[PDB]
Order: sequence, then C-alpha cells, then structure tokens
Amino acid sequence: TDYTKYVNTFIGAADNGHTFPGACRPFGMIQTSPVTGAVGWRYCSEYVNSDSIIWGFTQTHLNGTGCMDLGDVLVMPVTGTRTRAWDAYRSRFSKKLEAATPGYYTVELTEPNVKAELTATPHAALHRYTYHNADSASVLIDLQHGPTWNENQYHSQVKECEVNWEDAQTLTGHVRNSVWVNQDYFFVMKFNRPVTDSLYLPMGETEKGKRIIASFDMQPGEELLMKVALSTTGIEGARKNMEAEVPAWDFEGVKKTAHDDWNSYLSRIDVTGTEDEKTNFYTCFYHALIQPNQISDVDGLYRNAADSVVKAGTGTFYSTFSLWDTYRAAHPFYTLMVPEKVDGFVNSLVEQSEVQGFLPIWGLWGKETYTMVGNHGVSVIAEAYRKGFRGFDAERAFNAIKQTQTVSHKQKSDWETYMKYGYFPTDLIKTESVSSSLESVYDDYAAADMAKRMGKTEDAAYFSKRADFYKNLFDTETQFMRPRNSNGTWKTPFNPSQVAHATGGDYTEGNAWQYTWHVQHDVPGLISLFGGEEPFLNKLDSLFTLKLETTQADVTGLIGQYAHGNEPSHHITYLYALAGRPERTQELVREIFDTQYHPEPDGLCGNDDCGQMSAWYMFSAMGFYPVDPVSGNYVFGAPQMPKIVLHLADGKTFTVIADGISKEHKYIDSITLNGEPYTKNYISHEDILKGGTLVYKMKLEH
Ligand SMILES: [Ca+2]
Ligand SMILES: [K+]
Ligand SMILES: [K+]
Ligand SMILES: [K+]
Ligand code: NA
Ligand code: NA
Ligand code: NA
Ligand code: NA
Ligand code: NA
Ligand code: NA
Ligand code: NA
Ligand code: NA
Ligand code: NA
Ligand code: NA
Ligand code: NA
Ligand code: NA
Ligand code: NA
Repeated sequence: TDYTKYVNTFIGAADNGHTFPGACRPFGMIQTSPVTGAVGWRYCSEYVNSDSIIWGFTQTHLNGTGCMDLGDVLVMPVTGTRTRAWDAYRSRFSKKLEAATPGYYTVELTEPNVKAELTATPHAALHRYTYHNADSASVLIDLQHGPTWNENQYHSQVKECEVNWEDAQTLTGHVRNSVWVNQDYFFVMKFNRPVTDSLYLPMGETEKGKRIIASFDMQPGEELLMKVALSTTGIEGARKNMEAEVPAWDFEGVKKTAHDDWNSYLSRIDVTGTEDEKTNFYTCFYHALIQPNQISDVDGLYRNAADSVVKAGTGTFYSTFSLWDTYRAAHPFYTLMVPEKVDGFVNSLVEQSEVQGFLPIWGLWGKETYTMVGNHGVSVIAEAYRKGFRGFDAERAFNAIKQTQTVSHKQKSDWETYMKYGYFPTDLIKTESVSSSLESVYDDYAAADMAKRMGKTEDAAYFSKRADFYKNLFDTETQFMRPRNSNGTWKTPFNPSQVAHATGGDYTEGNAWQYTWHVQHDVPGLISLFGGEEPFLNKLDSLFTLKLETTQADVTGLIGQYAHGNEPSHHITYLYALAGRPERTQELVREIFDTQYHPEPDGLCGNDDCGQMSAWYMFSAMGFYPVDPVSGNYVFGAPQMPKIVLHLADGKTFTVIADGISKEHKYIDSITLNGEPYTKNYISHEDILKGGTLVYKMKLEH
C-alpha cells in the first residue's frame, strides 16, 4: 500500500498550523517549498493556503514553529523584463493546479507562465521549471530573502554574502544571517543549461545579500533543471553533498527515492479507519518525521555552536530540537517507531552541550535560541537511557545533564536563586517564574532517574530532593500553582486566568489554570496536595468549563481554560483516568479528535510545534499517552480508530483494536492484552515492544 497518498502536506498551511507544503526527506536538511504572501507583511510562516501570490521557493523550513524559520536561498522563474524592483518578480497561481505528495510539490506560476516542480534529497533541492513562455527565460536567485516579522528586519538580515560563478552552469556562495539564529550556510547551485547572461540587481543600502538574474536560451515548452545543495561547513562540503545525492539530473529518480523513503517510515503503522481518519493520522506521522533536521555533510562534518567545523561522533549531526514541546510525546514516539534515530539525537544533544556548557534548550542550525523554558533535553536523554538505548556514552550524557541542572546558564536557569528558595521567586525573576520552576522540576526528576539507573547514589539523592520542589508553589488556599515571593508570601493580586507572554507574567504561553497540573512525574503527589481524588477532580471539572467573557478573543483550541495548542495542557485530559475517572478522559480525547484535527489546510487548532501536536494525536489515537515520558508508561485514554497496527523494529507487531468504536460508543468497557484481562491504568514500553494485541471493548454506557 502507498501510505503517502494519505499525507496532505497542505494541512496546517494556515495561521494556526505553520506547516509547509513543499518537498523534503524525513529528518532532512532540505525543505524546498513556496513562499507566499498577501497584502502587507505577515509576521510568521512562509506559506499559507489562503494566499494567492508566490514570491519564490526557499530550501529550508521549520514545521509548525511560532515564528522562527530558516527560509534560505529564494529562487523564482522569471520571463520577460529582467531588471525590476526586488518585489516585482512575484506571481499569482491557481489552487487547482497546485499539488503535493511527500517528496514533491508542483504549481503553475501565472505571471512568468512557468510550471514549477520541486523534489529533494537530504542535502539538495532539485527543481524542474517548464517555460510555457521562454522569452528571456531567467531565474531570480535572491540571497537577501529570509523569514522576518517585519520589513526593516528583512532588508538588514544578511550580515555577509559572497558568490562566485565557477562556470556557465555553476554558482557557489556563502551567506551569514542573524534573525532568529546566527546562521552560516554555503551552497553549490547548478543548472542543466548554460547561463547566457547574468545580472546583479542593485541592493538597498542595508542589504548585504545579492539578487541575481540568470538567463537561458530556451524555446516554449522547454525545461530547465536547477539543483542546489547546502552545507554548514563550506562550498566543498556542499559540493560533496550534491555529488552523493544528485550527481546528474534524474528528477523522476529523486522524486521516487523520496517517495520510497517516506513510505519506509509511514508503512510502520497500518491504520484502519475512514479516509479522513487515515489522512489525519498519516499527515501527523509525516509532520513528526520532518525534524530533527540533519545539518551535517555526508562525511559527518558540521559547523558547531563555537563556529568550528568538527566531525559528528556518529557520522550524523542533528538540530531543530524544539524540546519544550517535543519531550512530551514526539520524543517518546521516536523511541517506539523511529528507534534507529534516538541514539543519533542523544549524541547531537551531548556534543552541543560539550561546546556551549548545557544541553540544547531549543537547538537550531547547531546553535542555541533559548526559546521557551526548562532544559528538556534532560528528559529526552534520561528517557532514552531508561528505555535501553546504549548507542551513546552514558557518562558523557549524564555529565551533560548534571552540568545543565547545576551550572547556571541563559536565559532562565539561575540555579543559585533556584536552590536558595526552592523555586524561582516572582519578585526576583521578572517572567515565567512558575513555569520555569515546575518545568525545571521535571528535568530534576529525569536527572534523578538516570542517576539511579547508573548507580550514582549521591547524585540521585540530590536530584530527588529537587524533584519535590513543585510542592513549594502550590497554594492550598486557592488550589493553584501560584507565583511566590522571595519573602515566602504568595503573589497578590493573583489572576489564575491571566495569560502570560514573557506583556510578561509568571507562566509560559498560558496561565495558572494550565500550569497547576504540570507535575507529570508525581501525579499522586499532586492529588495529595489537593487533599485527594475528590477535590482534584472537582478542580479539573472547573478547568474544562471556565470561559472568559471580557478577554481571550480567539478560543481556538480551548475547552474552558484547557488549551489544546499549549503543550503544558497536553497531559491534562489523562489526569481524570489517573484520579479514578477514566470515562472523562475517554470523553475529552474524543472531543479533541472531533474538533481540533481535521484533514484540511485550516484544519488544525494550533501550530504543529515540530511534530508535538502530531505525536499527541498519534498516541491518543492508539488509546495511550506518555504523561510521564521518562517513566516509559503510557496512560490509557481511549483509542480513536477501529484498528492500528505497529510494526516494531525487530519484526514484532503490536495490534490495537477498538472493538465496537462508533460515534456514541466511545467509552471503554474492558481491556485485554494478549487475550487476558488487563486492569492497570497504563501499559509499559516493554509490554508494547514484546508485541501482541491490545483490545479495547468499546461501549455507550457511562
Ligand atoms: Ca504551542
Ligand atoms: K514574514
Ligand atoms: K535564514
Ligand atoms: K490543489
Ligand atoms: Na505582493
Ligand atoms: Na498552480
Ligand atoms: Na526564448
Ligand atoms: Na538566520
Ligand atoms: Na530563453
Ligand atoms: Na553542514
Ligand atoms: Na522525553
Ligand atoms: Na508527556
Ligand atoms: Na526520542
Ligand atoms: Na543537536
Ligand atoms: Na541544535
Ligand atoms: Na527520549
Ligand atoms: Na504531555
């Protein structure tokens, strides 16, 4: 079966989603995709489905980020007049003739009257342009272009740019830009026809990039092929990358390689359901596998955070580690379904820690962006170790964890303050005091877990003490995780609904209603703080029913104050089950499936967040979720499709059956594992990997 047919790459091409529709390989360096715009300047995302103007095609993209992006090397077919203003090469296009499938994108560009087709290898983009008009057939190569939230930034974003025509078919160059991350890239670009003339357009005073119009001698209907390979290291690295992957001009072959690569992953799960269910699921699977992105050359060389070219220990170095999001479910998903990449990811995290002094917080292009809170590379490593991954040096990995959690670092990890108080005090830490505290607690728990498993008794005791610090922020009077002053008192006034954006506030992208539940490692301890299951459940009921009338304009993703697009919320629906009311978890997961994920461009409730929203969906569809990722226990909610078969790495299969699932039959009567009654509220990683059959008998009665 061809599972790629269920991937709709336009899903999430919207303000809520921030996906890209163009061609990439799983975990690749190239995401070659259209840049679109409308009227005025859009803050974020290079493509949205409602736009009807294409600026060109860039070679690098992040999937589902809030605003960070790469968007390097804009190319655009041009016909007619060669010299124009920088913004005058754009084109309308029809939706009818735009199409995509994993590894491939095509669109008809009305203005130049050119069809564009894009495919990709791990390090190269390959384009095929058909010039219906071949009048001064040309290509714009725009090295100034990049994704910025305003136009002033756009015209100043390049710090350095050098290009060279090596011959009539080959352009090479180097760009450094600054916006979201300090990025150096090098490229080799080749055309399959000789360039007959080239022109540099005049650049703005602050523009350090270049805009090149390259021309070709062509006739109507003729094709031009362009390939471009990138490198972090140098032009020779880019050349070697190209030679390894696109040595000639085999467009159909590259497209097929990409198709087959995607199917080699997607075929690891067989979903039975409606067409829409399969489209939702396989598109999620696709989104989860776009990143982390390989950025090393084919020989393992990469440019690291010290701006030095070095060799990856494993031969491959990855970045794009959106760890605040992904530690929660995307990383667990890789441990199950993409285990052969986990050791490589851990090695990449550790190597960068050894350069910068702490694990990547939000790693991009091998650099640090410091985005969001916590240090959740710690969870990823501890989880991998707990689950039996041994393709990394555990001593080096634990040293990275220990340095991360005990040596203070930017932007938020002031451990002297933290250990003085047992929390980050709101009066001393201007923003995110509570979110940074509670999220750091999880990392200390993870550190303790790995320490215990390595027999590091003293370290385990140290980190276990820190893992209890969540208790220091729970106000029993109001029953919220509440900001706390350095003098011990609670912050007043206190509005538990007030959303924080570091406008400021003590939480991250949310409020106390969400963060009160952020104790993934010790849900029993949190229940105890509440005074038992009954008051805990009463407070959850309030979370899911509280709507605000004077604020909170877009309620996108919200069920009361539960915010499905905000990652702190992702484990919350499962807390009902963990407090002895699983039928409510079952109802709520179904509600999320009914409302928050549809197989349409505008069908997502929120940005995909580098595969985290997608991994949430895939786990929840199977009926279990990693509330506590390091534990390797998956807490039951309810399956959402009739049957899901996992093909595991050793040839075993784990089959999930939602026996009798329907619109109203959404509750679980009973669970059997390998034919025997199963009464625990979770299933272990080990039990999944053993293979077999998990049958949820579905019912109406509740
Ligand atoms: Ca989010
Ligand atoms: K923009
Ligand atoms: K860039
Ligand atoms: K279409
Ligand atoms: Na425009
Ligand atoms: Na089109
Ligand atoms: Na011509
Ligand atoms: Na950049
Ligand atoms: Na021509
Ligand atoms: Na590189
Ligand atoms: Na994790
Ligand atoms: Na989690
Ligand atoms: Na992982
Ligand atoms: Na890395
Ligand atoms: Na990184
Ligand atoms: Na992990
Ligand atoms: Na979660």
